[PDB]
Amino acid sequence: KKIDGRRKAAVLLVALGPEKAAQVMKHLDEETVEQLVVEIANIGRVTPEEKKQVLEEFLSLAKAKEMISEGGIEYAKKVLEKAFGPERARKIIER
Amino acid sequence: MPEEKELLELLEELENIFSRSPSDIAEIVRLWFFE
Repeated sequence: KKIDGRRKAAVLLVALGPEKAAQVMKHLDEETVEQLVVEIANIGRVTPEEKKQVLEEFLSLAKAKEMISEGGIEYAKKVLEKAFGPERARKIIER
Repeated sequence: MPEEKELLELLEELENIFSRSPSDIAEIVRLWFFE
């Protein structure tokens, strides 16, 4: 459930697949790349929950720099249905 | 497979980010790996 930051980076690059991971790694220096390939090489099995957790945190971080302009309704819809399911969500916001 | 459906959704967003800027992904890789 609590994932070390080195494993998070390895899970993300495995999830990208080799052609896209290699392109990402060209933005990193030689010594960083060598440590990352060692973490990737010993990553073992990735659980579905690890993968989903890493991807969720990654997306939040990547959008941090982005200016937001509305879109709040779709955002609230996803929050409500993940938190409570759509049938309960309908009643929370009041029939 | 509902759980699989939301995984493909997350992967699609990841793909979209990649096609816009691989360097934004590298930045988060850096952040994570060094603590």
